[PDB]
Amino acid sequence: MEYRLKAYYREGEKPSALRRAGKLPGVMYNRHLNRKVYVDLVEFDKVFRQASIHHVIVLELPDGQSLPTLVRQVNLDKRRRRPEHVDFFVLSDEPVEMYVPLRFVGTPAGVRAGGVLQEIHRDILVKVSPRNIPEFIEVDVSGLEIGDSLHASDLKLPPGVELAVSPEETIAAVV
Amino acid sequence: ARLTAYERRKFRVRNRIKRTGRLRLSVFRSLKHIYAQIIDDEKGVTLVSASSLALKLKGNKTEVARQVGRALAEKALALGIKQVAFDRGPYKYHGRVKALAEGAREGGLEF
Amino acid sequence: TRNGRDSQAKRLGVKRYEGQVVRAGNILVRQRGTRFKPGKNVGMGRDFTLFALVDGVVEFQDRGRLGRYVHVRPLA
Amino acid sequence: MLMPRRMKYRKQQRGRLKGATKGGDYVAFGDYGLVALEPAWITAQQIEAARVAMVRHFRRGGKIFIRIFPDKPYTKKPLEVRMGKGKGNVEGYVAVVKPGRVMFEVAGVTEEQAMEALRIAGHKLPIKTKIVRRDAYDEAQ
RNA sequence: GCCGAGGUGGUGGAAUUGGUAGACACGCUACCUUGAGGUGGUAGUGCCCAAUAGGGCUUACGGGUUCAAGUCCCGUCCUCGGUACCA
RNA sequence: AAUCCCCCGUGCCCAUAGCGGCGUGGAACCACCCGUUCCCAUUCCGAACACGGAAGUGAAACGCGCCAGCGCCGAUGGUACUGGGCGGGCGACCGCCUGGGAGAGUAGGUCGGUGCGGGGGA
RNA sequence: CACCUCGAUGUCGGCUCGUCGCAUCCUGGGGCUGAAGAAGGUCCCAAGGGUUGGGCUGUUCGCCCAUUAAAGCGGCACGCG
RNA sequence: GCGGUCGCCUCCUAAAAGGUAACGGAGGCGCCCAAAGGUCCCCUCAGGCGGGACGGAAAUCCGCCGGAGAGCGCAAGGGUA
RNA sequence: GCGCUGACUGGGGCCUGUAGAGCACUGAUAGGGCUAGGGGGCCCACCAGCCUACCAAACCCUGUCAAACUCCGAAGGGUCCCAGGUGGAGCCUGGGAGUGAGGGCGCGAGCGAUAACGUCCGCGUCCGAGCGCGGGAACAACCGAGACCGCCAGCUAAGGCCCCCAAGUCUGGGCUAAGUGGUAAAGGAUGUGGCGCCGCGAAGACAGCCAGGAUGUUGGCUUAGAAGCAGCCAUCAUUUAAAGAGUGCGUAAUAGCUCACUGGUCGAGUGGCGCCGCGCCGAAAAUGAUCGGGGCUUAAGCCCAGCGCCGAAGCUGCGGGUCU
Ligand SMILES: [Mg+2]
Ligand SMILES: [Mg+2]
Ligand SMILES: [Mg+2]
Ligand SMILES: [Mg+2]
Ligand SMILES: [Mg+2]
Ligand SMILES: [Mg+2]
Ligand SMILES: [Mg+2]
Ligand SMILES: [Mg+2]
Ligand SMILES: [Mg+2]
Ligand SMILES: [Mg+2]
Ligand SMILES: [Mg+2]
Ligand SMILES: [Mg+2]
Ligand SMILES: [Mg+2]
Ligand SMILES: [Mg+2]
Ligand SMILES: [Mg+2]
Ligand SMILES: [Mg+2]
Ligand SMILES: [Mg+2]
Ligand SMILES: [Mg+2]
Ligand SMILES: [Mg+2]
Ligand SMILES: [Mg+2]
Ligand SMILES: [Mg+2]
Ligand SMILES: [Mg+2]
Ligand SMILES: [Mg+2]
Ligand SMILES: [Mg+2]
Ligand SMILES: [Mg+2]
Ligand SMILES: [Mg+2]
Ligand SMILES: [Mg+2]
Ligand SMILES: [Mg+2]
Ligand SMILES: [Mg+2]
Ligand SMILES: [Mg+2]
Ligand SMILES: [Mg+2]
Ligand SMILES: [Mg+2]
Ligand SMILES: [Mg+2]
Ligand SMILES: [Mg+2]
Ligand SMILES: [Mg+2]
Ligand SMILES: [Mg+2]
Ligand SMILES: [Mg+2]
Ligand SMILES: [Mg+2]
Ligand SMILES: [Mg+2]
Ligand SMILES: [Mg+2]
Ligand SMILES: [Mg+2]
Ligand SMILES: [Mg+2]
Ligand SMILES: [Mg+2]
Ligand SMILES: [Mg+2]
Ligand SMILES: [Mg+2]
Ligand SMILES: [Mg+2]
Ligand SMILES: [Mg+2]
Ligand SMILES: [Mg+2]
Ligand SMILES: [Mg+2]
Ligand SMILES: [Mg+2]
Ligand SMILES: [Mg+2]
Ligand SMILES: [Mg+2]
Ligand SMILES: [Mg+2]
Ligand SMILES: [Mg+2]
Ligand SMILES: [Mg+2]
Ligand SMILES: [Mg+2]
Ligand SMILES: [Mg+2]
Ligand SMILES: [Mg+2]
Ligand SMILES: [Mg+2]
Ligand SMILES: [Mg+2]
Ligand SMILES: [Mg+2]
Ligand SMILES: [Mg+2]
Ligand SMILES: [Mg+2]
Ligand SMILES: [Mg+2]
Ligand SMILES: [Mg+2]
Ligand SMILES: [Mg+2]
Ligand SMILES: [Mg+2]
Ligand SMILES: [Mg+2]
Ligand SMILES: [Mg+2]
Ligand SMILES: [Mg+2]
Ligand SMILES: [Mg+2]
Ligand SMILES: [Mg+2]
Ligand SMILES: [Mg+2]
Ligand SMILES: [Mg+2]
Ligand SMILES: [Mg+2]
Ligand SMILES: [Mg+2]
Ligand SMILES: [Mg+2]
Ligand SMILES: [Mg+2]
Ligand SMILES: [Mg+2]
Ligand SMILES: [Mg+2]
Ligand SMILES: [Mg+2]
Ligand SMILES: [Mg+2]
Ligand SMILES: [Mg+2]
Ligand SMILES: [Mg+2]
Ligand SMILES: [Mg+2]
Ligand SMILES: [Mg+2]
Ligand SMILES: [Mg+2]
Ligand SMILES: [Mg+2]
Ligand SMILES: [Mg+2]
Ligand SMILES: [Mg+2]
Ligand SMILES: [Mg+2]
Ligand SMILES: [Mg+2]
Ligand SMILES: [Mg+2]
Ligand SMILES: [Mg+2]
Ligand SMILES: [Mg+2]
Ligand SMILES: [Mg+2]
Ligand SMILES: [Mg+2]
Ligand SMILES: [Mg+2]
Ligand SMILES: [Mg+2]
Repeated sequence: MEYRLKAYYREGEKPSALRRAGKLPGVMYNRHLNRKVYVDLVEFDKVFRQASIHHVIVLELPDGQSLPTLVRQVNLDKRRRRPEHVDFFVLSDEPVEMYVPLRFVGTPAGVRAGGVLQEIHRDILVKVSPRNIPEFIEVDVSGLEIGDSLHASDLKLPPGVELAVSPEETIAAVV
Repeated sequence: ARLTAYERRKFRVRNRIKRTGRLRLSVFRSLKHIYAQIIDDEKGVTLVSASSLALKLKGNKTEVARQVGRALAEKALALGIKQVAFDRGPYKYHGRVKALAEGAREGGLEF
Repeated sequence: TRNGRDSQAKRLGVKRYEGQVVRAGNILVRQRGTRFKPGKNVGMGRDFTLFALVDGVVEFQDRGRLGRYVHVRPLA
Repeated sequence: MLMPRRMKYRKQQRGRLKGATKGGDYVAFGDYGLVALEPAWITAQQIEAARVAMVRHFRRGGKIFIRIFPDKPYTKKPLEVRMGKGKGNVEGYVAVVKPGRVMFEVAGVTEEQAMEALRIAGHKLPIKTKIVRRDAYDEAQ
């Protein structure tokens, strides 16, 4: 649930060079501040595979600090589908917006053995308090039924806060 | 419902006027009173004012108009201003709008 | 082949740019619709052609929603 | 095979292939994918042979995606003729594919299975390819 | 050997513009009719367990395409119009 | 005249000023309103336009506020592309140097700003 | 395609004389066989030599008769006036 | 040679000024209108939903929503409430 | 004749809709969702009517494409102004022309087959007319460089420095074992050198080597019999450190053998996935072979660094000519 990164500071130095030196460029920003940094590619990869804009990265970084950051965009060059720039979003005391995984729980969900699990969104956009950050979200109902649909307001929704628009959407069905 | 016969007709007649280059004798008339304003565009500035609600007069608003009509001349003609165009905006050239114009006599005019 | 046709290039466009000195007559823009609208001291002929109305210099104005304008600000 | 019905214009130039995959580009439907390493025109009849090869090696279930589509009209004279006098004539359709693009991509199957299918499917293509899984990065939206 | 079309019950052959058949026909079997027949008219009839019900197989043969193929893709054999240096 | 608040005119910027929800304003302005004699009217209608009035109402409209659901605006990094200069691959194409540097997207921002002139206030 | 040749680079086929390539028709040597043997199939090595006589047609080609270890495919200005 | 073409307008090709070729990709003109002309005054569409005898997808009518996707005699483009 | 106006350059304004990107319009388009109506399949034949395993409008998500699409939009380019710029610059008037068959290359497109020493335009360049000079083995247009004349002087450019052949068998560090270099692809491979991730492993793996293999049994189904070892299969279940009614031989259904399995020995690494550098296969044409040749293997090959030298008709020194 807790991922450590590291970091450094950028001002000059062409990203081309950093790139060459195993380091991965990137910026750090939010309502209050904005500064350019660079992580270690080999390191960052290890973290992001598991992290993945779903969980929080604390970002060490000289300055001795440890900043609460979500990753809000990853630019990867298409030719080799490897990353080439990460930008980290730092959390403060004010509800944010993010993506939360969807633990497809329950069973074949009604009419079991069998039916259609119908996987739509392994994530979901939610406006939530930076303090309480759901590790995931239980998606069960029971279940379930045949040719039904768990909209969105039917879902669990832990004591985070709420949804992010889209009151009515798929997420569930059997056909 | 975007823009209205009012707003439209307003631009239509007022846009034409602003092409000819002259000073604008803009006429706003309300239910109770009728006001008049000599404006210079490109300078975005008014030169001679003449209301009825500013001359505290009353009694038959077609006759009041003409008064604030002649009132505009006097005040204005004394500033050099002689020739002008005359707005008319949304109002048909009639009644108290026509009246004020007919009052604008004793001052440049051609109307 | 059923194709093979085309028409003579009409050499359309702006003829005087901003900050160019012109003269009453000088046509300033050749265009199809009203891509530019006649501003100060700028006439426009039956083929939508903009020309100086007086001498002076050329200046352009982008009135956004109101379109783009060519003015001939005097100096004469 | 696979052509786009109703077209504003038949016969279109050819343009170049200097691009680098508009995108794309990051997998977005399945568990695994086939990515294009080289630029090429992929023919509807090449796509159909790649699709079939998979649905076939998948017993019949299966769940392709393709993601590339032949909307470009490919012309060609009637051979035995000389230049001039009209153009090509249209003898099929192609899809334009620069590096990066994700073609096909499958889901709902094992790994040692999906990966064997994508390999087969890849042999039907005139370019070099690459098999992918799909990690966070892919979740670029 | 080369390009296009088509191969169907015992026979002739249609649906061939995308959706559930081996039509109406000629046999053949029984029936009406006749003194008995011919013709004509009913009804059975592609195949097999089927009382019917209804399972399932048919579109030259085999292999894939699609939810579905007599039809789209090919391969083999059969056939019809074509067609194969060269100065 | 100074400063300021509200309101009526009229400009300019041309969506950060817009849609929508809610709330407010009638002393004054404005509107609606009250009438259709008169000027003048509606291919029918005093709806509009127009005149004469003013009892009534801020319901409509308009003005002023608040709300970021939509709309609009939108960096910073990083790329794409590319002047110019060099390389590489059979090619299709690719890379380096030096200058310029988007688009999308992210963080955000916004439910206006201001000119002149009036009327009323302090 | 129109690059040398239009102050000329004679054009099919046959005959004659060859020579070269091997993607080998036969003969030599091999592996595999759904190779019992004999006889084949298929692939590999191998260009030393060999690779028939007739009917038809200008024909090349091809069909056919009789044979054969086999009746090889190509290049050489579709080799060679 | 046969075929096609030959002047004029629109669009692309055309590499963000102009211009730019090919038997390159696609269309159109050889008219028309005494009002489809001048001026002054008014008016604002297309659609979508709801409502309404004969009215039907669509005749005429009422309501809300509708910045132009309508219209501008005919091609296309630019333009335009 | 006028004479600082020229190309080019700096700063500033204005014009543009391409490259790129985008999907807001015009169209194209993958999947899913929700729903006009139909395919239907049908209840009726009076409303009807239920369902969607084919459509499929719009609408919503997730994805994309476009020369004749653009909500966007660089770099550049055009033009004017003010500056620099005296140049075989510019402008004006006039005398004389020749050319109006271009070609290669680079870049951007169309045609063609993402063929042509193809063809047609655009912007550049060279050959044309520099078939003069150096390099590229030889070679109009690729690299270098614009040849006034003379020199038995010097420095350089490209390219080179083992010998033919001028100058290093020069100094480091790595790579390659093919003569690769001296090449042709999809694809393929315990070649070789590096980087990395994962699985197992001193509770001791991986090679081998000892030990044992069920049992009701023929499993039943098929079926003289299939008894694992014809076949279809229901493929049991127990027990065990541990053997699947049995993977392969055997096969008058048997016998016997053997294996996936655990114990012991030995004891150390072992197995798999990627990644880069250089190589390997893929690899058959016609007269005599060859990288220009000889020849080259810690290189006389490839990559990274360096220091020197050789090298043109470029530059320099010396003298000379002619024009301005
Ligand atoms: Mg042309
Ligand atoms: Mg044109
Ligand atoms: Mg602009
Ligand atoms: Mg994208
Ligand atoms: Mg029948
Ligand atoms: Mg009888
Ligand atoms: Mg009898
Ligand atoms: Mg009888
Ligand atoms: Mg009888
Ligand atoms: Mg058939
Ligand atoms: Mg079949
Ligand atoms: Mg106001
Ligand atoms: Mg806007
Ligand atoms: Mg509002
Ligand atoms: Mg109130
Ligand atoms: Mg209000
Ligand atoms: Mg009151
Ligand atoms: Mg009152
Ligand atoms: Mg109100
Ligand atoms: Mg008000
Ligand atoms: Mg943006
Ligand atoms: Mg930027
Ligand atoms: Mg931006
Ligand atoms: Mg605010
Ligand atoms: Mg005041
Ligand atoms: Mg010639
Ligand atoms: Mg030529
Ligand atoms: Mg001669
Ligand atoms: Mg001769
Ligand atoms: Mg062979
Ligand atoms: Mg032999
Ligand atoms: Mg034998
Ligand atoms: Mg043999
Ligand atoms: Mg051989
Ligand atoms: Mg003869
Ligand atoms: Mg022969
Ligand atoms: Mg013959
Ligand atoms: Mg013979
Ligand atoms: Mg011979
Ligand atoms: Mg020949
Ligand atoms: Mg000959
Ligand atoms: Mg002779
Ligand atoms: Mg002869
Ligand atoms: Mg002719
Ligand atoms: Mg242009
Ligand atoms: Mg309507
Ligand atoms: Mg209606
Ligand atoms: Mg209705
Ligand atoms: Mg329009
Ligand atoms: Mg039109
Ligand atoms: Mg248009
Ligand atoms: Mg238009
Ligand atoms: Mg000067
Ligand atoms: Mg210039
Ligand atoms: Mg300049
Ligand atoms: Mg634009
Ligand atoms: Mg493009
Ligand atoms: Mg679109
Ligand atoms: Mg559409
Ligand atoms: Mg769809
Ligand atoms: Mg474009
Ligand atoms: Mg256009
Ligand atoms: Mg923008
Ligand atoms: Mg410039
Ligand atoms: Mg400039
Ligand atoms: Mg100067
Ligand atoms: Mg000269
Ligand atoms: Mg001259
Ligand atoms: Mg002369
Ligand atoms: Mg000529
Ligand atoms: Mg010529
Ligand atoms: Mg030319
Ligand atoms: Mg030239
Ligand atoms: Mg040229
Ligand atoms: Mg050459
Ligand atoms: Mg290049
Ligand atoms: Mg070429
Ligand atoms: Mg040429
Ligand atoms: Mg060049
Ligand atoms: Mg010449
Ligand atoms: Mg030369
Ligand atoms: Mg020259
Ligand atoms: Mg020569
Ligand atoms: Mg030479
Ligand atoms: Mg040389
Ligand atoms: Mg030379
Ligand atoms: Mg010289
Ligand atoms: Mg010299
Ligand atoms: Mg030297
Ligand atoms: Mg050098
Ligand atoms: Mg050498
Ligand atoms: Mg030497
Ligand atoms: Mg040495
Ligand atoms: Mg060394
Ligand atoms: Mg062991
Ligand atoms: Mg047993
Ligand atoms: Mg050599
Ligand atoms: Mg000298
Ligand atoms: Mg001279």
